[PDB]
Amino acid sequence: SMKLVTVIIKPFKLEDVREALSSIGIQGLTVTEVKGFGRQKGHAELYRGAEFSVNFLPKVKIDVAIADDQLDEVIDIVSKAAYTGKIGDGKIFVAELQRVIRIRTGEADEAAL
Amino acid sequence: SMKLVTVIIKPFKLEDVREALSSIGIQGLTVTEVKGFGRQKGHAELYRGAEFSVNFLPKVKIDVAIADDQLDEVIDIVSKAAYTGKIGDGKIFVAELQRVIRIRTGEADEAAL
Amino acid sequence: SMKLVTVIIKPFKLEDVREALSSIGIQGLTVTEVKGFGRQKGHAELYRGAEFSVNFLPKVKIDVAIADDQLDEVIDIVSKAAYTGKIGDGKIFVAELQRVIRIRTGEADEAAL
Amino acid sequence: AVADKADNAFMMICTALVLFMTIPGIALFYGGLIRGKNVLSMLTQVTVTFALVCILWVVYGYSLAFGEGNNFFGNINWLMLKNIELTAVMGSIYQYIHVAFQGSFACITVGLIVGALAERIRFSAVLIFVVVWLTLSYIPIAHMVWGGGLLASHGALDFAGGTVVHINAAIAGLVGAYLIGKRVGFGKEAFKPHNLPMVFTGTAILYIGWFGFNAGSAGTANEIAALAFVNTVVATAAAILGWIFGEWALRGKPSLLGACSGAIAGLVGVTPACGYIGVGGALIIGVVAGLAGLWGVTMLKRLLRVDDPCDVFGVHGVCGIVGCIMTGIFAASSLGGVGFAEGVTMGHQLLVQLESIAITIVWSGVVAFIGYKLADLTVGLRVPEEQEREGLDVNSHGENAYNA
Amino acid sequence: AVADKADNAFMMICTALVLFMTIPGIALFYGGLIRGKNVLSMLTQVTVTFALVCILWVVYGYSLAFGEGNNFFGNINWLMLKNIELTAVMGSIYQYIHVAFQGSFACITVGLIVGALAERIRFSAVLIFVVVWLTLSYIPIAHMVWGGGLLASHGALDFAGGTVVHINAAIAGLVGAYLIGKRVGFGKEAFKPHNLPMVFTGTAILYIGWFGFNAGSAGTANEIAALAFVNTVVATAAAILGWIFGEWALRGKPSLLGACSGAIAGLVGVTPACGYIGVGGALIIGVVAGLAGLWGVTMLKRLLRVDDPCDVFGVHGVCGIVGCIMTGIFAASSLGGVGFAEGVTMGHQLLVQLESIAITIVWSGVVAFIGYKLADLTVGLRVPEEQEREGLDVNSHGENAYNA
Amino acid sequence: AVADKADNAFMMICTALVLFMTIPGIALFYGGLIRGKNVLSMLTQVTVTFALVCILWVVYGYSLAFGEGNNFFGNINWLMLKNIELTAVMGSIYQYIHVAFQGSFACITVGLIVGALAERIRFSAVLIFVVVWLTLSYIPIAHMVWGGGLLASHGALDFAGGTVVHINAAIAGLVGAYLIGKRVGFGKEAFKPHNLPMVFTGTAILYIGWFGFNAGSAGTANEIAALAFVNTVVATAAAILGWIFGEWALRGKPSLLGACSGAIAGLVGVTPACGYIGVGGALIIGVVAGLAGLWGVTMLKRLLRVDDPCDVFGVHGVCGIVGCIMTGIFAASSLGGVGFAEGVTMGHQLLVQLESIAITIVWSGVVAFIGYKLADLTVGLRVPEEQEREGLDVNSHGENAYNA
Ligand SMILES: Nc1ncnc2c1ncn2[C@@H]1O[C@H](COP(=O)(O)OP(=O)(O)O)[C@@H](O)[C@H]1O
Ligand SMILES: Nc1ncnc2c1ncn2[C@@H]1O[C@H](COP(=O)(O)OP(=O)(O)O)[C@@H](O)[C@H]1O
Ligand SMILES: Nc1ncnc2c1ncn2[C@@H]1O[C@H](COP(=O)(O)OP(=O)(O)O)[C@@H](O)[C@H]1O
Ligand SMILES: CCCCCCCCOC1O[C@H](CO)[C@@H](O)[C@H](O)[C@H]1O
Ligand SMILES: CCCCCCCCOC1O[C@H](CO)[C@@H](O)[C@H](O)[C@H]1O
Ligand SMILES: CCCCCCCCOC1O[C@H](CO)[C@@H](O)[C@H](O)[C@H]1O
Ligand SMILES: CCCCCCCCOC1O[C@H](CO)[C@@H](O)[C@H](O)[C@H]1O
Ligand SMILES: CCCCCCCCOC1O[C@H](CO)[C@@H](O)[C@H](O)[C@H]1O
Ligand SMILES: CCCCCCCCO[C@@H]1O[C@H](CO)[C@@H](O)[C@H](O)[C@H]1O
Ligand SMILES: CCCCCCCCO[C@@H]1O[C@H](CO)[C@@H](O)[C@H](O)[C@H]1O
Ligand SMILES: CCCCCCCCO[C@@H]1O[C@H](CO)[C@@H](O)[C@H](O)[C@H]1O
Ligand SMILES: CCCCCCCCO[C@@H]1O[C@H](CO)[C@@H](O)[C@H](O)[C@H]1O
Ligand SMILES: CCCCCCCCO[C@@H]1O[C@H](CO)[C@@H](O)[C@H](O)[C@H]1O
Ligand SMILES: CCCCCCCCO[C@@H]1O[C@H](CO)[C@@H](O)[C@H](O)[C@H]1O
Ligand SMILES: CCCCCCCCO[C@@H]1O[C@H](CO)[C@@H](O)[C@H](O)[C@H]1O
Ligand SMILES: CCCCCCCCO[C@@H]1O[C@H](CO)[C@@H](O)[C@H](O)[C@H]1O
Ligand SMILES: CCCCCCCCO[C@@H]1O[C@H](CO)[C@@H](O)[C@H](O)[C@H]1O
Ligand SMILES: CCCCCCCCO[C@@H]1O[C@H](CO)[C@@H](O)[C@H](O)[C@H]1O
Ligand SMILES: CCCCCCCCO[C@@H]1O[C@H](CO)[C@@H](O)[C@H](O)[C@H]1O
Ligand SMILES: CCCCCCCCO[C@@H]1O[C@H](CO)[C@@H](O)[C@H](O)[C@H]1O
Ligand SMILES: CCCCCCCCO[C@H]1O[C@H](CO)[C@@H](O)[C@H](O)[C@H]1O
Ligand SMILES: CCCCCCCCO[C@H]1O[C@H](CO)[C@@H](O)[C@H](O)[C@H]1O
Ligand SMILES: CCCCCCCCO[C@H]1O[C@H](CO)[C@@H](O)[C@H](O)[C@H]1O
Repeated sequence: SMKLVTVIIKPFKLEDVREALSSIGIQGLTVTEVKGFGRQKGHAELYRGAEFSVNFLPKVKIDVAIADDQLDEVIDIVSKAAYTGKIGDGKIFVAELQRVIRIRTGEADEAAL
Repeated sequence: SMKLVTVIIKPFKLEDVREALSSIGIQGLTVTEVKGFGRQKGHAELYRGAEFSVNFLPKVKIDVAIADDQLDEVIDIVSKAAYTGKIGDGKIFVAELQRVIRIRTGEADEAAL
Repeated sequence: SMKLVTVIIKPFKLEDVREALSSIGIQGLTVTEVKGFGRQKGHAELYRGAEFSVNFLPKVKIDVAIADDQLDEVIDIVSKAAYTGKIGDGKIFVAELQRVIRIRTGEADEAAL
Repeated sequence: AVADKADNAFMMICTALVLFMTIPGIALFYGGLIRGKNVLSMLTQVTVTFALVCILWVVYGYSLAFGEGNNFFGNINWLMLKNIELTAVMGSIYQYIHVAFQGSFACITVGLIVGALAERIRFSAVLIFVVVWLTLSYIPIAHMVWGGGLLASHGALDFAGGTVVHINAAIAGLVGAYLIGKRVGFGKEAFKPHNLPMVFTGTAILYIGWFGFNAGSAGTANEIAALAFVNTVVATAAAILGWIFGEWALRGKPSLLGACSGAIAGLVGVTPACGYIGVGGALIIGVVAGLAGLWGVTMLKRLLRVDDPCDVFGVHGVCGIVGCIMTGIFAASSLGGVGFAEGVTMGHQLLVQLESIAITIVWSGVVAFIGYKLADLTVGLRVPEEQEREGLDVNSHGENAYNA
Repeated sequence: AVADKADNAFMMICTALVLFMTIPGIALFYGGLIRGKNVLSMLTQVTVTFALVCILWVVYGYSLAFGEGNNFFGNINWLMLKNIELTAVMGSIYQYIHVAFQGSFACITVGLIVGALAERIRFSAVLIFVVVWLTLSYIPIAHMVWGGGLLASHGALDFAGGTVVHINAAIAGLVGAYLIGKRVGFGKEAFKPHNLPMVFTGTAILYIGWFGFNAGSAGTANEIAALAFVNTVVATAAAILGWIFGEWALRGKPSLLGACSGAIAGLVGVTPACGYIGVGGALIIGVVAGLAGLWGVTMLKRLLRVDDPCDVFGVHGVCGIVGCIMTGIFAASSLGGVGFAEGVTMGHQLLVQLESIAITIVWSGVVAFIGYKLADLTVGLRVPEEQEREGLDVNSHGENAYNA
Repeated sequence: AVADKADNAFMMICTALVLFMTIPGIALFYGGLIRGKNVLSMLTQVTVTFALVCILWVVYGYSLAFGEGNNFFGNINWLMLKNIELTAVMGSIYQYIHVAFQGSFACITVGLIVGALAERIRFSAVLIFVVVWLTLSYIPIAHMVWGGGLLASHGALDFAGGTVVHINAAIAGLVGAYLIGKRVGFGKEAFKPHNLPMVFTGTAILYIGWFGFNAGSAGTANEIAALAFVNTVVATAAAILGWIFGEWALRGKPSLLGACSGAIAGLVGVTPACGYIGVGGALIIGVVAGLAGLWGVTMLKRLLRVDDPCDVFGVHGVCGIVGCIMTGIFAASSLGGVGFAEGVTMGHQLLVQLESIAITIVWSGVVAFIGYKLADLTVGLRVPEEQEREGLDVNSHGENAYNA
């Protein structure tokens, strides 16, 4: 009944996604710089004689632990906020968390967030 | 019965957390530089006329795959080692791993670690 | 029936692993720069009077969401492609994904990839 | 008459120092101030405009700037430096050295402009603009001030180029920034400098090269070069402290970027003044320029509602205006300066300074407008939005700056 | 008498080169050696102390250093450079150039100190300290050695400032490091240099500017400038190899930071010596200084149990002492040097050198102690622990260096 | 006869500028072009070879290069600069300055080589190679061209070192790259430059120092220094535009690395020519060298099937050959040059240039082969594959460049 929601988005959508999450009482989260490959692909790069036709795109990955009761709303609020309609907008992944602990206090689950 | 333990901590606690893990026979793990938002928030930054009142904090994320029998001890040993008592000490997350494989040998589960 | 496959590999094996995945119809994935500790350990480093005998190794972490029907083949194709036989080749982890959504279209599961 | 080898030596080294201000000083300064996905576009724009200016200068620019002609331009007698004997002397140096030294001023002036255009300008548009603006703005203003034209004939004081360089560039940049419009994300997204140590390195190089710029404007290793050198030290130091204390007092903290910006503010302010004023004048110009720059990038920027990402106008325009005006005060003998010219009062000098400033602003502004419109009509000024989001380096240049 | 324009030219360019050593050389050198969260504090400290020193130098420092007075300080006749005619000559150059050249030495000396204080000092405390220490340590030691005071009157040899610059700074830094205490995490946490290419860039700039520092200390473009120049090349190269071979032999690998540190060790060692010794002397001083520096940052550092993050003492103090002593050997005619003064033996010169070193250490140490205590009583020397953990850039300066 | 202090001044500053080209220019240039795990190996190789060359130069190199001897080497009369009076004059400067100035050429020449060896060479092998190659290739070719030997006696024109520096280094590098073989991953893996702003910074410093290199090769601050200075500006600018327009036209985009490479191509091309040709000649040499360099790193590189990671041969070898040939055209009076020597026709000069080029290529190639074989027999040229995969910085040097 705790979920980890992972969101891979265009880096410029991060603020919009954060504001949307804070608007529903979610301000705590973790962000990672990642490199993305998919339908959207990088331009070719050239360095003197060297040609590189396969290149990653920078993306941002948000990991946010939430309660199961917030999941549908999170998905909806994040989808809207991250949306541009152009290829590469990214993905939402959802997995179960067996445990979530706040190191400082030892609180668990909803109380750890 | 394999678990992935994720720990998001203050970067200066990394060595302490590593030593605590090695002390119980856990030396293998993976570390990622991440940016954290939560109760603990970044100072304002100013660049000429530009003011930024919302800023991330650098954090370290440890991912360590373990056996289910090590979980409670890991949680306890990591919590102690990462603890400072000040806001921002971070979180432990636990999820199930369906499979863990050592690429080199093909060993699985406990034998892959 | 959706899986997240995580692969931690030597960075120079990334292209080989990508080509192997594309060869079975998997071109979409996310890559993170990570630091690894395990059986393979970093050389000592010295900076004037300061000696550092414990050092991480750079690794690449691939996260790829797939259908359950692709799992065994992915594992096999990735293991071959990432293999060097020397210590430090890395690990495959597999976890369940409860949901996978394409933000742009709202497609789910196999249709989100 | 005869070249003094001491002056030849000094002036060749001063030229290298001014060239250093562009390559790499201004490139790193602006490069660090913008985002990582756009750094190479700044470096490439500076490098390729530099090359273009160098060529246009030797083909016709030097002739039209420094040749005798009318109040507004020179002549075409020195096309490709034809008709200049290798042993020809200008002042106390070989004329060829004068060509290089003045060419280096053209280069830094143009490099300064591109900071206003950063992150959304089309590369080919910059090159077209530069050709128009160098030819019709830099060359005539240089002629008017330093090549014996209109402003010189009125006794304007501008030792090293408050008008010719700083105001001239700042206005071209400002007009550019208005015409191309605000970056996508402007009011909502965060544009932090991607690399402040890079900005500091650029600042440092600009500062060191500026001794060539200011002291070399004496044309000889004499006491006026020495005066200008010391005034450059003092004015820069005073502006750093002016800015820092303003910032610390009004915003709560002294900052690296503040200290760098103060340095530049002082260097700009003392540029017109350095060879006419005393050290107490340099100190005062410095403090004032530092505080004027701070106002320029904070309150004035908000007033203008323009996106000038590197604050070219707020520093170079504001501080160039301050410096040009203060030069007409601090040149006075009674204030430790070298003295007004025969028959000139402080009031009369201030009027001449204000007139020179006004003419520079309108002239550069009108010419810049024409250049940018030509670029817009031929190639288009602004890149498409999605190229801007991805960054100009990959889209305009096919390269990423930092590869792991 | 009359200024030689060749000397004016040389000395203005030498001054720019010394200024380059601080802005940006020493800033990047120390900046790269510390952690990323603290880089901007180092850059800001160097930049703002630089500005402060420049101002204090022209207000009173130059007068009190170089004016005629007693054994310990000069006078206040040249306050704000009043009473110095623009055409006044000092040696064979305009005095204004002498003011700038000696002011640049004050700047680098102060920049050197801050490497000892890195990562836990309060910014305002640095500024207060600098005012005290520049005024009461740098100025009197400069006067004693180069302004005709006590040590000069005893015939001390110090061509470019083994005492005035390197030992003076190193002791101020060391006392600072003892007083503020060890960084949090000191014995348990890893402090690796955050950017070694940045350290290398700083090293390179320090090296290039050092030609201005060493050769300009001749005051003229003569044969002694030439001697000093060549001795600088040789001593630096010898120290790089000395350090590298020591490191390679004793620790198993030749390192980038070792090669950079060796360069600095040689430059420091040859500073007092460069215009008095022959090239074989420079080679020997170099090798010795390189190995002495290596000892200084390894075995001596462990002995002292002090946290001097940039090893200011281990390089500048140790190598400055070595150089000052070796100058009293290698100045001998029989060893290829320029010769001892009339009536002076090697033994007598060595005693004078040791006396000069001793006086510098005590004088700087006592004054530094007073400055740091004043700072501690007014603003507090050391930042709170949590500011130190987060890093000084965000806390003292409101900026992050690298923004993605 | 008597030293001119203006020339002494100019030539000491020119020497500092050439030293700047190596420390840090070429180190950063090549350092940015390679991968992050190998950057420190490039910086350390440049720094430690620099130190070694400086020492070998003063011990015997200068004597054997510039002493009177035979067609191929000088003598050992100036070992450790013994027998050179401090007041000895060479041309119009103190001989000690000549020693330093020519020593700085030795340094940059050797620094240039290491870009060909990057990422898989053993550090100790580089040092052994350098000792052999400096002694038996650089010294005799310098003697042959500039020390009154064989090529000078035939009236070769090479003002600042198209043969002695650029071709000499490029061939040593190319032979090195063939002998050690291709990096692991060569045809399959991506080698992008790790830091293009670092490459740009190195380019800029190389450019600025090159004024010392080219203008100082006049030996005096006279009209030929002035000519060389202006030709350096023009040729560099022309090559940047040549390369950029070639790249833009043929590949679709103007690039930062293209603009930097064009700059270097022009500087190389104009090196032999700069003090013999007119400005129109410099423009043409520039455009040609720019396009020749572009060909050199694209089509020629593919033809040669060699792994020269920094394209030392494609730029320095190709453009040095172009420049050496074009010097024999553009020296003509009728083409604005200074004129052929008495009794010399264009056809005869071209033959002399081609002969000089041929001799340099074979001489350097044979000597380089011997040095690399000695290194291979003593320490082994190439590091083991797993050290190469991990990177040379950790394995050869015990350091990581960037620590978070
Ligand atoms: N199967 C996958 N597993 C993990 N990450 C993926 C997968 N497919 C795509 N991604 C990530 O999503 C990003 C966008 O994918 P893309 O196919 O380009 O756009 P869209 O999601 O709009 O179809 C990629 O850059 C990559 O980081
Ligand atoms: N709901 C969440 N999901 C994922 N990461 C989180 C969440 N809440 C906090 N974090 C991470 O934990 C870190 C500490 O959170 P914070 O609320 O500041 O401290 P504490 O855990 O001590 O209450 C954050 O910087 C962030 O990286
Ligand atoms: N228990 C673990 N949990 C998470 N990551 C691990 C674990 N053990 C190893 N790793 C990762 O796998 C990498 C390789 O481990 P190592 O033991 O060196 O090689 P091998 O997998 O070939 O035995 C490490 O660098 C680390 O990133
Ligand atoms: C500022 C650039 C615009 C002018 C370009 C045309 C220059 C030719 O204008 C001219 O040059 C001299 C002007 O005093 C005179 O010799 C002649 O009037 C005329 O030939
Ligand atoms: C080479 C052409 C130079 C002269 C261009 C004159 C045309 C002016 O261009 C214009 O000016 C305005 C800018 O305020 C725009 O808003 C108008 O839409 C546009 O007509
Ligand atoms: C080192 C700084 C401390 C001294 C500050 C006070 C300086 C004023 O001290 C003085 O200057 C000269 C000293 O020889 C003399 O003219 C007089 O004795 C005195 O007026
Ligand atoms: C290029 C380096 C190889 C030569 C090293 C040996 C140098 C000694 O060779 C010599 O020097 C002079 C040559 O003209 C002459 O004085 C003598 O022939 C001989 O003593
Ligand atoms: C100090 C020794 C220098 C002379 C070395 C001569 C030996 C040549 O070495 C060789 O040359 C070939 C390179 O094409 C290799 O392929 C051969 O295997 C090897 O015998
Ligand atoms: C030293 C330079 C001082 C210049 C002060 C200019 C004041 C600008 O003021 C303004 O300009 C804006 C356009 O940018 C307009 O939109 C505003 O209506 C107008 O108030
Ligand atoms: C922009 C307005 C500037 C006003 C000038 C104020 C400076 C003081 O005013 C003046 O300065 C000199 C006294 O030192 C006198 O020579 C002048 O006659 C007097 O006008
Ligand atoms: C030579 C100096 C030229 C000054 C040009 C001033 C152009 C003002 O332009 C105005 O700018 C405002 C701020 O963005 C906009 O809101 C207005 O729509 C626009 O017309
Ligand atoms: C010195 C001036 C430099 C001129 C740069 C040439 C820029 C050519 O750039 C081009 O212009 C066309 C017009 O939109 C486009 O259609 C082409 O795609 C594009 O290559
Ligand atoms: C060239 C300079 C040589 C100086 C050698 C000094 C030897 C220091 O030695 C020591 O200093 C420590 C304080 O730091 C004390 O705690 C130790 O008790 C004492 O042994
Ligand atoms: C710190 C101790 C240094 C001791 C000095 C050793 C140097 C050799 O000793 C000496 O050198 C010269 C011979 O070249 C002579 O002029 C001196 O008389 C002699 O003392
Ligand atoms: C002018 C030179 C001043 C030298 C000051 C020496 C101060 C020694 O101070 C000592 O340092 C030790 C090492 O950290 C500590 O353990 C001791 O408690 C402390 O008293
Ligand atoms: C040239 C000397 C520079 C002086 C810098 C002024 C530093 C003022 O700094 C301050 O000092 C007070 C005392 O603790 C604090 O309470 C204030 O919060 C703080 O602003
Ligand atoms: C300016 C320099 C021009 C040199 C052109 C050389 C053409 C090289 O050509 C080739 O060299 C290869 C070795 O690298 C061989 O393997 C090929 O067989 C041969 O065609
Ligand atoms: C590599 C081949 C270069 C061929 C040289 C072409 C240059 C034109 O040819 C020439 O140039 C001069 C006219 O300006 C005359 O002095 C020469 O006699 C003539 O040969
Ligand atoms: C002085 C200039 C020396 C030129 C040396 C040319 C050596 C050519 O060497 C050849 O290189 C080819 C390309 O990698 C290889 O395929 C061949 O096996 C090899 O023999
Ligand atoms: C100026 C020339 C520098 C010489 C550098 C000395 C390099 C010594 O390097 C060595 O050489 C041996 C031979 O393989 C190895 O066995 C040793 O492990 C290694 O230390
Ligand atoms: C002589 C000075 C000329 C000043 C020209 C000011 C041009 C700025 O005018 C503008 O340009 C755009 C239309 O082209 C509008 O979109 C901007 O909002 C407006 O500021
Ligand atoms: C003239 C030289 C004066 C040397 C002053 C040495 C001051 C170092 O003395 C110290 O300072 C702190 C107390 O303030 C202690 O905490 C340190 O452990 C101790 O080293
Ligand atoms: C005088 C010029 C000498 C040129 C020497 C060319 C040496 C390159 O010859 C080679 O070296 C290796 C064998 O040692 C082979 O593996 C390479 O494939 C081959 O190119």
